[PDB]
Formats: sequence, C-alpha cells, structure tokens
Amino acid sequence: YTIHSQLEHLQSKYIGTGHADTTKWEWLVNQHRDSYCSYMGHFDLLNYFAIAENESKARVRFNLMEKMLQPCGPPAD
Amino acid sequence: ALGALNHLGELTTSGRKMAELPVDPMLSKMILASEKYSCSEEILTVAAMLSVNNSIFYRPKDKVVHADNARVNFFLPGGDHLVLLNVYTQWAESGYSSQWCYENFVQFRSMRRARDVREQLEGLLERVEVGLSSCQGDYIRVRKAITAGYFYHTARLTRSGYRTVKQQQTVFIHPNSSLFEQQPRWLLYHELVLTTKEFMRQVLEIESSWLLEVAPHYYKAKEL
Amino acid sequence: IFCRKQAGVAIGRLCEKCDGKCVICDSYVRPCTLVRICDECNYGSYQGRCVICGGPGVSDAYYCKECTIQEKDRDGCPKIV
Amino acid sequence: VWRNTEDEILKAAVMKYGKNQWSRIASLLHRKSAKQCKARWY
Amino acid sequence: PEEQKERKIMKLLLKIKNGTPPMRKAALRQITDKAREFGAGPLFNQILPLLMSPTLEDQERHLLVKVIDRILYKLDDLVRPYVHKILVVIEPLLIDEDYYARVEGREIISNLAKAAGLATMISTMRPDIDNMDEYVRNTTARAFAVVASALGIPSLLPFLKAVCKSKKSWQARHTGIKIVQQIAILMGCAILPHLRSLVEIIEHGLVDEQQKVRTISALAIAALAEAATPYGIESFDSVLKPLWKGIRQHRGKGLAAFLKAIGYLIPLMDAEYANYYTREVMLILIREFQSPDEEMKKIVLKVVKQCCGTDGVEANYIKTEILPPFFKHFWQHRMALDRRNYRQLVDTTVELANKVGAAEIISRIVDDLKDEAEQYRKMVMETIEKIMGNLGAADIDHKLEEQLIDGILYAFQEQTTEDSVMLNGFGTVVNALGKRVKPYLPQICGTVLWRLNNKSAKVRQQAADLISRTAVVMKTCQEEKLMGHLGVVLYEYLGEEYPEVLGSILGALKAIVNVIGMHKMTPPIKDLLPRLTPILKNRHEKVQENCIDLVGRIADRGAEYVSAREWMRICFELLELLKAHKKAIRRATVNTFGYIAKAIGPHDVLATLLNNLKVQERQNRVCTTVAIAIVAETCSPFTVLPALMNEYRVPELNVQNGVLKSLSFLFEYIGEMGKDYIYAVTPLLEDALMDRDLVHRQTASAVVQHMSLGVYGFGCEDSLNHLLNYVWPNVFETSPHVIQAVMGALEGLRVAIGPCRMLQYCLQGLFHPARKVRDVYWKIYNSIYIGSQDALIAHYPRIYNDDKNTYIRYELDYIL
Amino acid sequence: CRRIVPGQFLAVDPKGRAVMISAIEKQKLVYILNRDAAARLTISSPLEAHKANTLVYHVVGVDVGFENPMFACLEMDYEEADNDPTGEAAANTQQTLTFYELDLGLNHVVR
Amino acid sequence: SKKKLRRMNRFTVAELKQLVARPDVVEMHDVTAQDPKLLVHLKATRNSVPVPRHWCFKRKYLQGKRGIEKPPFELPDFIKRTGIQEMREALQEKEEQKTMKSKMREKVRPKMGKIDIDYQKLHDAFFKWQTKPKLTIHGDLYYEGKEFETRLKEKKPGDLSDELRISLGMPVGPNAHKVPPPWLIAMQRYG
Amino acid sequence: GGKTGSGGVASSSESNRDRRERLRQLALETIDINKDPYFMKNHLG
RNA sequence: AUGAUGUCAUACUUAUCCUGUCCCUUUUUUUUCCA
Ligand SMILES: [Mg+2]
Ligand SMILES: [Zn+2]
Ligand SMILES: [Zn+2]
Ligand SMILES: [Zn+2]
Repeated sequence: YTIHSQLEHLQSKYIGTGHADTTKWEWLVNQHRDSYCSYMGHFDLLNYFAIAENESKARVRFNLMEKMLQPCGPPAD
Repeated sequence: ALGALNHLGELTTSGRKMAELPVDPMLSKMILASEKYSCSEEILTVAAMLSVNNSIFYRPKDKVVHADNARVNFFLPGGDHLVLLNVYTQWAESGYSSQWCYENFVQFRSMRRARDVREQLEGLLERVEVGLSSCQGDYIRVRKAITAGYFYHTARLTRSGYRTVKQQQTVFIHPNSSLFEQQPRWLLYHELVLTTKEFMRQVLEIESSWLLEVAPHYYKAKEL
Repeated sequence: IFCRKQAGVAIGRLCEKCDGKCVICDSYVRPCTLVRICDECNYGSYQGRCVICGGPGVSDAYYCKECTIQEKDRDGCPKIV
Repeated sequence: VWRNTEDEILKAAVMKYGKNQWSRIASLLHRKSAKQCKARWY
Repeated sequence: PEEQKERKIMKLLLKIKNGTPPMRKAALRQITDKAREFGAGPLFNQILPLLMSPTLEDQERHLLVKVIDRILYKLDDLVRPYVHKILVVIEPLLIDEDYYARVEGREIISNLAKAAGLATMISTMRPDIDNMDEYVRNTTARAFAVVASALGIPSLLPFLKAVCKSKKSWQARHTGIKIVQQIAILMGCAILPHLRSLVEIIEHGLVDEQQKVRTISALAIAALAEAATPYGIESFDSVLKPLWKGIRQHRGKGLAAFLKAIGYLIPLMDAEYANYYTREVMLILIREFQSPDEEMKKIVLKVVKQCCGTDGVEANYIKTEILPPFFKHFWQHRMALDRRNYRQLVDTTVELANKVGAAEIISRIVDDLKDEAEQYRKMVMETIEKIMGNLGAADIDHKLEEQLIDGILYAFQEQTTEDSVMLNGFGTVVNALGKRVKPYLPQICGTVLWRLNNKSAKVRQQAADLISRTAVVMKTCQEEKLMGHLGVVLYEYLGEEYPEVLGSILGALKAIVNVIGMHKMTPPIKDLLPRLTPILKNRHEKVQENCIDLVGRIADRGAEYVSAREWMRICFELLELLKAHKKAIRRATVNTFGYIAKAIGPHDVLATLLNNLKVQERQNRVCTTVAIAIVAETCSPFTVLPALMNEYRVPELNVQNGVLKSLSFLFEYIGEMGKDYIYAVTPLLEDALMDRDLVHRQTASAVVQHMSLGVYGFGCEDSLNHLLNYVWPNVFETSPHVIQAVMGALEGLRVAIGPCRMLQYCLQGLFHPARKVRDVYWKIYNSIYIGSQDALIAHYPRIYNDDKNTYIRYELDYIL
Repeated sequence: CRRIVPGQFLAVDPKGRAVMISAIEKQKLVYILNRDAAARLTISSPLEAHKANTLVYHVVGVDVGFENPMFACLEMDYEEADNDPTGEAAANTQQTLTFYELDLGLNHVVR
Repeated sequence: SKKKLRRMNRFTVAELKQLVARPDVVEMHDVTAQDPKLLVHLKATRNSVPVPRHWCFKRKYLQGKRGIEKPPFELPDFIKRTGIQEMREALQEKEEQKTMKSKMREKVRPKMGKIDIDYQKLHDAFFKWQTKPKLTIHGDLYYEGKEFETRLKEKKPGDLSDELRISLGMPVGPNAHKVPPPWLIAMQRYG
Repeated sequence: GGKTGSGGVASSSESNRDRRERLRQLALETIDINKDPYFMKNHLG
C-alpha cells in the first residue's frame, strides 16, 4: 500500500492512466488530448490536415491547441 | 493530556491531588487508576519499585549464571512490573529478610528504600483518598491501571522493528527484559533513553483495547 | 522502495558483493548503458555507494540490454533508500 | 517425539522386514534411531 | 461571532492534515481561492504554534510551508501586520544544524519578505544591529543575509553603508561586517555585480580596536575570496594592507582568521603582489612552524599548501626556506600520533613533493621508516605511497632508492597489524621502481621466504600476500632462479592446513601464473592441476574461492596439458561447490563449467548436469540450471536443446522445472540468435502453460518474456501470438511470484508483438461488472500505456458520440 | 511524441547561457551551459518546473542583460473547465503570459 | 440508498438487447456494470478478445485439471529423427540398475565418452528440417478442457474420417473420393 | 581394513535422494500388499 | 464438486540470506486523633 502511495503517485506521474472506477469521460478525453499532442508533434499529419481543410500550419495548430481544452463535450454528471 | 490540566491549563481535582502526591504524575495517574481498578496494594508496590529500580538486581560477572537464575525464578507472565510486585511480595513475605535478597540476587538497598517509599506513600494515601484494596490476583486490573497511567509510554510492532505509537521513532527492547524474547505486539515502557541504540526499560505487554478504554481523546482507534 | 526523483548526470556504483547485476532486472549479462542518479541520492556520505548493498562505490552499476530495450532506464535514481 | 506419518512408516517397515532388524528400519526413518524404533514398537 | 466561526471553518487544515488526497484537493483548492477572505490575521496565530510544535513531521512541515508560501503569494498585502512575529519565531532556523530547517525557513522567508510590505523589514531590524548581544547580532545578521536573498542587495546597500559606518557602536560595525561575510557565504557567485561595494563596507574594521570586529572582518575577507574565486584584487586591494601589518603586529585569534583570509586571497593574487605578499608572509610562517596550537597548525599548513605551492615560490626558495623548520617540527612523533595531523601533514607534504620533487623529501623522511610509534612509519609510507603513485620515481637516485627499499623491508617485517597499509606501500613502491629493482631480488625474496617459514600463521599469510603483490616485477626483472624459486616453493606449501594460509598461497600462485603463462610455468600445470583437484574439497570460503579461481584460469587457457579424465573428475567435484554459502564461489563454478565444455565436448558435462538436476534443495538445482544455460551458450544451442527437451519427459517436478528455468536463462543469454530455436521450443512452453503447477506456469512465463525480448524485430510474431493465447488466461492470479512473472511476460510481449495486439487483449475487461477483473485490466493497460503511449493513438477503437458529448475523432477521417 | 515529456518547445537565453526544454503539459526543464577550461562546452544537470494542468502555446527566452535569464511562456488551465459540468469554465479562461526566472546563484527556477 | 437507485437504473437484459445494435454480446452480469452501453459497444468491436471464462468460478484456474492422469510430452519429429531419445533411454536404464558403490566407483573412474551422436545430425535437424508447428491465430484463448473438446461446426457433408470409413464400411485414403459412403446410398434412394 | 579400488562415501545429498527413493519403494510394496485400486502416481511424481 | 477456519507437518518459490547485530551518570518531596 506504500506501493499505492507510489501508484497514485504514478497516477500523478502519468496523465492518462486509469483505475478500476475510471469513467468513460476521463478515459476518452485523455485519449483525445493525446491525439492532439501527437497531431502537433508529428510534422506530417499536420500537412495532412493543413491540406485537407484549406488552412495553413499556424491556423492548424492554433485550432488544435484551442480544442485541447474541452475536446469531448462538457463534463460528466 | 494526562488530565492534570483543563483545556486552558489550570488545575483539576485530579491535577492538584497529583502535585501534592510525592513523585511524578504518570506514576500519579497510575496510582489514581488503582482507585478505579481496585488494585490499590499492587499498584502501590509497583510505584514503590519504579521509584528506585535502577539498582535492583546485582549481576556479578563471577556468579553470572546463578545470578541470572535467582532472577529468572520470579519471571511472571505480563511484564517487569508484576515481576517487581512478586519480588517485593516474596521479600516482605520472608519478613523483610536481608539474607533473602542475598540468596536471591537482589539489592537490599533498593528493596528497603522502596518499601519505605511505599509506606510513606500509604501515609499519603489517606489524603489522596485511596481505599486500601487488593486486585484479588486479577493482574488484568493491574495492567490496566498501568495503562491508565502510562498510555503515552507505548510502542507497537512494526515489521521494521519495534516502533513508537505516536512519533513512530524506532526503539529497541532492553536485553534484560522479562519480555525481551517474548517481544510483544503492543508494548508499554517506563524508560526512553537511547544507549548504544534506542532503548526503553521496565516494559510490559498491553492491549490496544485498553487504549480506547482509557484515552479515546488522545489515542484514537484508527491509529491502532 | 524507490527514490525516483528524477535523473541526472552522476554515475552510480556497485559494491563488490553486488558486483555484476543490473539494478532492477537482476540480470548478469550484456549491459549496455551506464546508470545515473539524482543529486539528493548523490550527496554526502551517499557519494559513491552501492545502490543495492550500500557498500562502497567501486564497480559501475549498468543496465541490462533488456532494460534499455524497454526503456526502464529512463526514470532516474532508483535508489532503495 | 512421534507423528502419525512416521508411526505408519514404522508400521509398514516392521511388518515387512521383521521385528529384530532395527538398524535398517532406523535407516528408513529420517532423524530416528534404532533405540527409539524398538521402544516405540514395544 | 463571525471571527470564531471563520476560524472554525478554517480548521479544514484537518481536511488537509488527515484525509484522502481527494480531501487534500477539496480543501487545498477551496482555501487557495478563499485565502484573501479568510485572511492570515487569524491564520498566523493558529499557524505559528503548529509550525513550532515539537513533533510536526516531515510532510506536515512540507504541507504547512506549502501553505505559508502560497497563502503569502495570495495575500501579498493580507498578511501585513504579523511580520516581526513570523520573523523572530522562525529566525533560528537558517542558522541551524538542520540543513532543511535552513532550507525551509529560507524559502518561506524568501516568499514572506517577497510579497511583504517592504520598508517594514528595515524599520523592525535597524535597532537590532546596534544591540548589545552577539547572539542577537549573529541571528539578525544571518537573517539579513536571508533577506538579501529574498529581495536583493541593491535596495539595501546604503543602509548597510549606515550599519557599517556607524560611529555610535562597534557592536553594529561588527554586525554589518558579519552581514557582509554572511551574504558572501550564501549567494556566492551572485556578488560580482557588487564585488567591491561590500569591500567598501568592510574597509573600516580590520583596523578597529575591537578584536571581535577586526577578526570577523578578516574572515569576511576569507568568505568573499571564497565566493570570489580567481578574480583577484581588482576589488580586494583596497584592504590588503591592514591584513598585511596585523599579521605580524598582532598575536592570536587575529593571526588565525587573518592568516585564513590572506591564504584565501593568495590564490587570487598575482606575481608582483603574490611575490611580495608571500615572500613577506613566509617569515611569519617560519616562526609559526613551531606553533603547538591545533587550528593554528590547520590554518598555517593549508596556507603553506597554497602559498609555497604557487609558481612564485621558488623551488630553491622552499627547499632552503620552508623545509628545514617544517620537517624539523612537524616530523616529530606528535603529528602521526594525532588523528588530524596524520592526514593533513600528509596533504601538505605530498603537495610540497608535487612542488619540488622526491630526491629531497624522500631523503628527509627516509629514516622515519624506523621510528617507534608504528603509527608514524605507517604515516610516512601512507605519504610516500600517495606521492610516488601520483608522480613516478624518475629522479630517485641510487643511495636514496637503497635506503628506501630497506626501510620498506623493515616496515613489512616489523608489521604488527593486519593492514593493507604496508602491502599497498610495497606494491606501489616496486610498481614505481619498475626496472630499478633488479639487484635486491635476492634480498627481497630471502626476506619474504624466511617469513614464509615462521611459526605463527599471520606472518606466513603476510608473506604469501607480499608475493602476490610483487609477482609481476619478480618476473619482469627476469628472475629465473628466483621466480622459479617462488613457483616450486609454493608448490611445496600447497600442503598447508591453515585455511588462512592455504587461500593466500593459492592467490599467490594465481598471481604468478598470470604473469608467466602456462607453458613456461615452473611447476608445469600438468602436475599443478592434478595437485589442485584434491583441494577443491576444502569446505572453506576463502580457500575455495581462490582454488576455483585458479582452476578456472587453467581450464580456460591451459586446458590441454590435462586429460579428459582429469576434467571429468574435476566436473564431479565442482558439482558440490554449488552449495557454498558465498555467491562469488558459485558464479566462478558456473564459469568454469563453461570453460570445460569448451575444452572437452559438451555432451558428457551436460549428462552430468542433468543428474544433478535430480537433487533437491534449490540453489544447487538453480545453479546447475544456470550452468546448463552457459554450456549451451558457448557450444552452440543445437548441441544441447534436444537433450534438454527430451529430459522434459522424466515425470518429476524439480526436473521439469529445471528444464524450464534453464531455457529461461538460455534465451536471455543468447538473445537475437533465438530466431532459430523459437519454433523448437514453443510446443514445450504451451505444454507447460496448460497446467502443470503454479511454478510450471511461473517459469514458462519467464521463458516467454526473454524469448520476446530476444526476437524483437525478426518477425517471429506468430509464435508469440500463439503463446499469448496461453499466457493471458493466467491474468487472474493471486500468488505474487506467479502473477508477477505473468506481468513481466506481458511487457516483453508488448515490445515484441506490438501494442495493438495487447490493447485488443485488454479492451473488453476495462469496464467489466466485476472489480477484480476491472483492476487487473487497468493494471495492465497502465503498463501498456506508460511505455508506448504514443503508438496507441492509431490503435484506439471508434467510440460513438451520444447526445451532449462529441467522441468520434473527425480529425482522423478527413479524406484527402 | 508523447504529451507530458519535453521536446515540443525549446527556447534559449539570447546570450547563450541556458536552454529550456518544454512539453505541452506539466513539464519543462532548463540546462546551464559553461565553457570548460579548454572552452569545450559542458552541461550540468537540469532544473525543474513541473506544474500540473497547464498547456503551453509557446515558450521563449527574454533578453535580459546578464541578470538571471528568464522565459516567457504562454499558458492556459484546462483544470476548471473539466470540473464544471456546465461548460462555463470552457469559456472564461484566460491565457496567462508568464515569466519564470533563473537564479543561477541559488540554482533554481522561481515563478 | 444511492447504490439502490442506480440499481433501479440497473436496466433489464431485454432493455439492453433491444437498445443495442449488436445483440449477440449481451450476457448475464453485463447489467451490473457502471456503463453498459460502452461495455457492449466494446464487446461488439472487431478483433477484440473477451475476458477468460473463469473469473466467476470459485475453483482456481486449473484445479479442475487436478483429477485426471496425463501422458508425458511428445517431442517434435525433427528431434526424434536425430535419435536422441534412445541414447537417453539406454543411459537411464543403465544408471537405474547400477548400485551405490558402483555409482561412486564411476564417480572416481569415469566412463569417459561412453556414447556419441554426431553433429550435422543435430545441426541439420535444427537448421534443415525445422518446421512450423500448428499455431492458433489471434483471440483463441486456451481454457480448461479445451483440448478435450472434440471439434464442431463442420456442417459440411464431404467431411469424412478414415476410422469413420472403416467402422462405417467405407474406404480410407485416395478412395475416400471414389467411395460413396453408405449414407449416399439412401441419399440416392430417397434424398 | 578397507579395500582398494573404491570410491568415497556417499554425500548427504545422495544419501537423502536414495533414502527418498527407498521410501518410495517401501510405499509401492505396501500398496501392493494391500492391493489399492484408489491410487495414482501423477506425471509429477 | 473445491467453505473458511485453523497453531498441520511435508513439499515448494525468489541465481531471494551466512554478514545489515549488544548492558545507566548524579540525587532530592512535608503528615497529623494512636489505644
Ligand atoms: Mg579385503
Ligand atoms: Zn533492472
Ligand atoms: Zn534521490
Ligand atoms: Zn553492493
């Protein structure tokens, strides 16, 4: 259970993990944020979207980082 | 915490009575606890022992084994305090015999001054309003009055050694404890020193339940 | 129990009892990369000690090639304090 | 002392070998000697 | 009353003290927003007595200083009227032998004076610099250092000018001077933006009448030098002269600290100053070379180390000037008798050696190898060893080297303690004499041999050691008669029965055979090793360690001056070294099984290993299973895999588990060349993953782990898929070892098979009714997520969007 | 290309004294650079600025004159907007142009 | 009681099966799950792999395999071929007959190189005749008794066995084609 | 008087292994002389 | 048809241990009808 002190330290360590009660909302929103961080990181899906819509890389990443805030609806209750 | 002070720091009836009483409160709280537990005489004689203990048993090198033996004779189940109780009991039983302690490897000085401190304690006992009672062989009352006095002076088992109840600082048992190999789960002591390693003296095995009996305001259950 | 307060540039070392094994994987083979520890488990009387034994720092704690394939060596000072 | 398992291993050994070959029966038993074997049986 | 209520609701410090980390979040957030309204008026009086309560613990302190710092950030203004109170109640903590009391008082005072109302500080703590008590002056002075950390010196420097130019009190001039030295201790490099402003502050008191202020200002010079490394007297020249004159026109405590400061500036100095200043101070030094005093000795010798260790103290200078009185009065028994003097006298004397060579220092401390207090000659070899080990022995001339070698022999005989002191001394000294040692090898050995003859074990053992040291140079001077001697004579002593000597003899023989190879050894190993085999039965850790070392060397490299039958007997003896109580022995044993498999073929040694697997008691079964792995690694695994697999059919437990554990180690050891035997081994692991026992499945899982990490990247993913099918059911398990080896198998299998496959195995049980299954799947998915969280972005399912949320990812299905 | 491991943004100090590495959430470090005696560059252990629940739209070094170097990041705080079941805190949240600062003397990064 | 009101949210198995788009999945305890719409969409995704059987059970994993008797492991062909097994059988019988005294006598005077088996026999097994075993593709977890379950869902008529042919009166082998079984006779007779 | 041409004396591990094996034969003998149809020796011994 | 309960010995696991341990200085507190 000191293992648990370390393990909810691990929950505090890695944003996106889970535990047996985790809610569909936390799960899917964390995966959605991660999806955004990687669309930004990988230099080429950025071209994919930039080219799919008719936007430009500054436009693209600005949208993405705005969306990063409430990507999957408002919260659960 | 012991109950000599109100929540603002002045004197309770319990609190005054102990200051007039000769010796310190922890002991004093235990003596008052004899009032509740009807172990008057036994708690009295225990007090008389802890007054002077530090020199009870002579432990010469040139007679180590016979000495350890005239000691190991009295070793009672429950702890060092009731050990002392029976030891004094048997000495006075012998009629305050000096050769008794000489045969049984006990410092006559310690014994007889302790007897004197108990007798003058009894001479205080009327003022501190104590009824002269026996536990009738019920050492449970004895250990419980010991708790009602020395709840603060407690440790618990940890798998990394014996460690305090409160501060969880790490102690060890004195080698010469009547429980030194017994190594109980719920421990009471009387000394707190750190010789070559942290130590505690005149120790006894307790119930953590008596702790919620006595000090639910100081000792809460979740911490046991 | 682990320190895990994050990594640094200070190498770790092994007593001679502990000589040879990896820090976690407990291997004896094919060590690839050197170990690094934190300043806090770097200072003072803890300079040059055995991450495992606590003995004197003489031989260099290393990282079993499996541990580097799975990058369990990118967490920092794993000192069992 | 003596435990159900050993007592039955004894029983079996004796009933096979006979009641005067105490040294081999002792050899079957781990930490038991022929004095104790003979006493236990008799 | 609202004030008592606000405190009532304020004691959710219980919410933060006890409770969940959920509790911590609720209360921490609510108060971090309620901080202004709830105010520090009531807080501080509730707050100080807990922070001072005797046993508030590490993290209680951590959390409460979290509180004080963030609530003081919050309430830059709403903490105002409690400043002197916080100040004086926490003050002793920065000057306190608890580094973390220093740290935490430091940090919270940083934030306190930081968001504080500023003038307040000055206002409160002006009149205390003039105070009468050096106690309070030191406390407030090191406070002022902390307050300069909190704010910055500039805002303060003129008020420092005041507290240091005061003509009312010397108390206050001393106070300002120690404020100076204190910041000079604390901020360190951060002073060069001023670098002389403080020097100005201090120019007033090195001439002062109170020795207290004078000499603490000397130490201020010291501290400023320290934080003010080699950048020299472009700031400090403004005070160099009072130091200079007081050094001589003074006596005592001033001599101490003023010498300390001047020696701290002696690095920063330059020739036309660091020639005149040093040359002048040297005559002070010569009168102080007889100083009885301890911290005197420390300061003067440290001084000398830097001072007569510059480029402007001539070789000639020191050799004619410092050395005679230095050697005279410090090379008395007293200093080696001392606990401090031993090592520090070492320090500076090794440095003077570094300065001026060996052909005089060595000569000045030769015959201290024959003094009385064995501690003394112990010290002199401690030094000499350090010295020649760092420097080399180039200039040591003839007669010098003679008296040295001879004092060496003496020290080593005279030895009366079990110490590596004289050993290492000897090793180093001949290590540096190199080839200079030719003509005394009769002498050196004859000594060692007569010792080898002694009655008491200890000296015998010592002489064996010393042989093991000088073993290499023994040869390198071409000791035909003499190294031949040591060879055959040790072959003689191989009959000892004092384990403590027998072990050292084996060590010395090993350290001879290292230099002289096998095929010119003086006892041919053809007779050595036959003699060694009956020793392997000596049931003692030290002799066993050294014997198995020697036999391992021989079986590695010699190996052909012996017969197959000899190697077989030695195999049978190794089989019961696997029960020694020391692990070095057991690892050496396994290595030599490897070497013997190389020399002789593998098949007979493998047959003798399986029969050992039949034993019980686990730690020699496990070490034979290591040995099997090792034999297979050296002589290619196809030679041994059929025999292992076939032995997997003997119906006994310990042996089926021995086979499985051995394959575990084998796949670990070979690694990327498992892409061959993965197919051969699968149907045996699937066999043992369909139950046979707990340990059966624990071990087959370990094997899967190591196979996966070996076959990473070679395409054998169908086989690891097949074995996933069999490992994954054990996921619900309880025994720690079993479930743990299972989890390990799944991390290995995660890199080797990819994280899609394993996210699919982990999909359906994330949101299961139960809680045992929910918890195991979230444990796995956590470990799958931590490592390789970034692949998964292309592996997540498609999870439809209900009414008031959006859940599909349209980003990913733009067409293009 | 993770989310909380640094590397997406990286800035320097205009003079060439320190670098900061930064992620798009929860992590940024700083490295100090000194010529060695032979002027062959060295790099000591890194600093820390772990602050939870915070985006970063950029990080950049501010040009100070031989003071402590310091950096201007943007920021945001998705925290509340995920505590509010109404979507109010989605709106009404403000970028916070902020500066962290070195302290090369005391060797830490202060907000 | 709040768990009990969510328990009134704890819908019917018919509630589920009618709601859901893929009704094959819906099982018993599905409903006591905090998010059954998810749980069922997941369990109806492609390629995903369902929880083992045995989380319900009170018996642990293969304590049900406890009872039976089991035959020892059967080597791969290409390893039998190289004739190791007979070497090992022979050595076994030798050393089970030999007595303790002779055992130690052979410890002190070994029968060095009693046997031999040549390389290129091994190296050709492992490098020239090694072959793909039978593997099971993604998803098919092994559960207790699975190897006992015979096999099903071959509704095909042409599926015949050789023991089937023998104990039905028809031919085995290349004549399993040109042999119409005794059931094709009444297929021709009445359909 | 011993004899020449002999090994040593069995070490306690081998003595233990064969004590075990002899015990097992003792068991097989008794279950033979008592004719038990309710017995099995499993593939793990 | 496998429950927990156990003071059950045996079997078994971690290349898990054989090297992480020990005895107090000094000394002090007022008292109550006798029968
Ligand atoms: Mg004869
Ligand atoms: Zn490791
Ligand atoms: Zn650390
Ligand atoms: Zn170690």
